[PDB]
Amino acid sequence: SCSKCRKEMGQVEISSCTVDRDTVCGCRKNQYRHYWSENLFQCFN
Repeated sequence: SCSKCRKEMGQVEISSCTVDRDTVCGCRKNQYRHYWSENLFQCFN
């Protein structure tokens, strides 16, 4: 499966899933991340 970005974490799609890379998710330029676990992060203003 390709991954989806977590809207409830405020994530946006950066790059789409290709044959050789999963979906890349991130935040907007003025935000920063908090990692709740290795994989799960949230975007804050």
